[PDB]
Amino acid sequence: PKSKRARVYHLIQVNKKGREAKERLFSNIRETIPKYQHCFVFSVDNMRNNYLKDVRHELNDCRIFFGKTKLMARALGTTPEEEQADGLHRLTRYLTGTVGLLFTNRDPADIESYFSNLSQVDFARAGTVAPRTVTVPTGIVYSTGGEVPPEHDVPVSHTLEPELRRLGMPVRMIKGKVCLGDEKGEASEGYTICKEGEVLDSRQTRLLKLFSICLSEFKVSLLGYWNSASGEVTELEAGKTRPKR
Amino acid sequence: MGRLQEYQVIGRHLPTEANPNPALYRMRIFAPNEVVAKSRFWYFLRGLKKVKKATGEIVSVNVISEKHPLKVKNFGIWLRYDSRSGTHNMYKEYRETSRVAAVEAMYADMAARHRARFRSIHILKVVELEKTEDVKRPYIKQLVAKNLSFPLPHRVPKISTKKIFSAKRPSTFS
RNA sequence: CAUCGGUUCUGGCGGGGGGAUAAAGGCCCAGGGAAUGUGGCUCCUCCGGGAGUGUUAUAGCCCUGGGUGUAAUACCCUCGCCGGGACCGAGGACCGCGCUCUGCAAGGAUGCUGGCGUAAUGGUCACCAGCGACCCGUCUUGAAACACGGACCAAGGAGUCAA
RNA sequence: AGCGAAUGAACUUUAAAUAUGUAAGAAGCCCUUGUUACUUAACUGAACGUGGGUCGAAUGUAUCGACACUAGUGGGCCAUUUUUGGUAAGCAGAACUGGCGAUGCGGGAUGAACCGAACGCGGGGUUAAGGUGCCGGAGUGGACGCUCAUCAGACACCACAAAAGGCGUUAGUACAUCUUGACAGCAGGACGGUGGCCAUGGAAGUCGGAAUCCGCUAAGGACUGUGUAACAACUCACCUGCCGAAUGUACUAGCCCUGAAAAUGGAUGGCGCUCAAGCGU
RNA sequence: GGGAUAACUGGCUUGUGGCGGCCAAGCGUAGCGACGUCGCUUCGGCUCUUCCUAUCAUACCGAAGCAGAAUUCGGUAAGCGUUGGAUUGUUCACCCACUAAUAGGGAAAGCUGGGGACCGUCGUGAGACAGGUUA
RNA sequence: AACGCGACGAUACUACCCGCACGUUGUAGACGUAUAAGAAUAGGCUCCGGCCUCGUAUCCUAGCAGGCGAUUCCUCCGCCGGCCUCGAAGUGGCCGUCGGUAAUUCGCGUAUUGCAAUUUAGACACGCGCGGGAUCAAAUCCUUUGCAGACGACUUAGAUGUG
Repeated sequence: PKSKRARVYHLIQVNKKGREAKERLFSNIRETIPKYQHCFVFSVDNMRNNYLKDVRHELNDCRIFFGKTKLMARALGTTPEEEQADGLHRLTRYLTGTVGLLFTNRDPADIESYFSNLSQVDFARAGTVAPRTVTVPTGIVYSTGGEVPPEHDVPVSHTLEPELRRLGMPVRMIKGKVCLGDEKGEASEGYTICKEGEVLDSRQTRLLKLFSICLSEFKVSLLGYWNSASGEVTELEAGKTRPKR
Repeated sequence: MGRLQEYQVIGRHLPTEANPNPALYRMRIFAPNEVVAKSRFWYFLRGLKKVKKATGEIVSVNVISEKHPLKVKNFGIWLRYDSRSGTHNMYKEYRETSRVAAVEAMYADMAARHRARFRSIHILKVVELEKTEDVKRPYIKQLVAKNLSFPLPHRVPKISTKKIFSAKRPSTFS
């Protein structure tokens, strides 16, 4: 009845997809399956996955699918009867959480070499364990947070004070400069964002991003792949210790 | 409303020279007595068909009694009532023991919730839901739940209205 | 107080009839079916209990037909029989209609008994109490309202006579 | 109603509701032949005569009619229904019927116009309208629901008043999303051509004008807001993971709030009443 | 000269114009149609008591480039107050100031200044009368 | 509050208090006029065993309107005192004396009010009588005062004195 919140009708250009995109996702995968010799299943567990675009450019001869796990599982067929090619249903066993498909025409050992030498530094994201303690120096806070030396750094933008203060930094504007205590840096101690070996939440993770401090690592973990010629799915290092569907 | 029984009313147009053996229409009518049952037959017929009381004849009036007045049943009633805006369709569910009990509850419920009167309500269909999963309304659905058992908190005792003065303060627990 | 008559209010009891010769129901007989699935079995299980399978087993239920069966009961309509109150007693030889006839509850109350026989019943005043209740007349008007007359009492005071 | 009958309110086989005029016997209808100054071509018609045949629906009937004589009366007000005309709204006029006038009594707290019911003096019984929380005689009666009002409501339902405002509450209708994971949330993505073109001191999605395409896509607007001198940065749209079963929108019908009020202190009749002593059956 | 008529208003009144087109949920199966937008523009003074709020001031709040000061718009509020002169030149009658401010009304009322109607006669292209009567 | 209440002082007669004797005295109305937890109602009580819809419960309840004498019983009721306790518009407890007293069972008496007629019966207040104790007062008029005043009213002073 009455006493309900008002749903906002956004004045926007892009609407929600719904059923049409799902069916489009099925068609794209099903037509891709006959064209490639191997189907790789890879895992990105708790990563930000903004670097997956660079992976697509490097692997331009391959096709990468990163959609809904359930939609991708039944597109490949989760039972022997609705399966598309031999051994595909046991590939769908690997599709459990945040995973993706990699169709390739390459040597399987070549893919392992590429994704094992690939390593990029990224931001933390909540749930990760802090490898090092980050502390902002007491005084004029800079745009890095005591990581780049202050002589080579610039002061942080003044429009970030309400955002920093909301996350819990006791800062203030002193003559247009954000300051922790006093500009001389004597009034108060520093601020400890994250401690050693402690799970960090989104509050601490957000503080790290505005300071451009990277604490996590981006890496793609291959779980297993499927050979079109043999119709046989093999097991790769990552998969033996990971929950199955 | 009142006390009702189902009535099987069969009536016909008076046989003329041109049209012997007329159509012999039939309706089921909920009425307090047989006098009202025949009146509703001709009022409904005057709307639907072109047969009037003067050129009409009541063939039979019979009482339909419920086959199992000891089995708890769920009933679904499709009715139309007219209001200041117009005529509206509504479907409602009643958990009762007889159809007459279900229809009597409907008249009370429509009067309480929409101020609808007997002259305003047309009963289009009353049906026994032959099985659960045919119950759509949540208030009936909760009564057909598995292992239903509830307490009766804050039960006011029945004291004679002529017993003005009581020595002890009453209790509302049993 | 007892026995009656007229009127009336209010309890109980014994029968008859009618529905679908009620519908249901209890106990039997023969089928079919399902779950808010009883046992049994399997998996979770924290004393506890859940999830799944399947058709009566260590519970039951639904639907159809038959028997007991012209069953009982409710409702409607009917024929009577007892009980408890209230108000009333008009008339005054016989006659009548009648019946249950040595008579009678049949064209209207008699019988038995007690206290008192005097302010006791009853009546008149004044007052209290409960309920009720505009101040008369005239005039106008469809009607009110307005307006006019009214300090009080006694006596007098107005459709008569003649043609 | 039909036009699978014809034709096309002005069509019809048939036919509503509704009032409404006339008639229903021996105080009657037809025939007949005698006359007549009427009439006809004519004993032919018409009038005047003769004879012939369960008394010709129901219900009521406390009598009907004729003549003569005698007294008081010459208005109207309101309401229903029908109808004519008009206004922003009022309203004005006709026809019938009913109430009041000459009418007491019961009820609506009160009362010209409402409901019940009409009258000698008394006793008993039963009711109508209206009522049964106390004033106050009779129920703090029974069943199912609805409603909380910062002067609710208790029968005025006309006006204020609208296609009106309510993140009050209940019932319902239609459409739509959902174990292919719907609504809400949290953790992340929100990218590339590209500071798109013009303009501007400066203008990079976000002071302005106009176009508004493609790639990667799971998805991401030549961008919804915050922000900068311009960037940067944040946010929204949209997508994914976790979570897990029901949700969303728009209407309809009830009851409740607002939907405008001045001025001595006062009114559902009063107290007062909230699973009512309010509202519907 | 005649006819109908004593006369009006009483949940009245208040802040947002009318007309025409476009749009328009519905009603309906052409017509009515709101909000918006476009087009054209007798009177004055005197008063005392009380009440109302539709608040001028004083109290408290919300908002505004509201720096301070001074304000402006709005809300709750009637507890408390709401002046002294001119009216001697002109007009839509309204200037001088003082003050915190110099708000508007109801009880609708009395003093004080400003500023009749009927016939009769003689005539009517038109009035006259010290002619008569009267609430 | 001139028809709301409290505390205190002095109260002459009348009768102020106490005891009992009655009233042809008044009572919006005796007839067992019997009964103290507090608090919650989506909780509570207890004896700590248990108990709670239910005051249709508990107490009291027999005798010439309630006699006399026993048998038998320490149970209940009442009056007085002593010690205390009760103040919101003021009482009850404990102890002691005395009086009455079916828990059981008898004997004597009831009649005649004549077949019902309020079973005149309680409490408070008021009044009339005795016999015991107790007390010996004020206000107003008047004169005066001016703290007051239309008149009343008011503040004063008049008995030996700071008149």
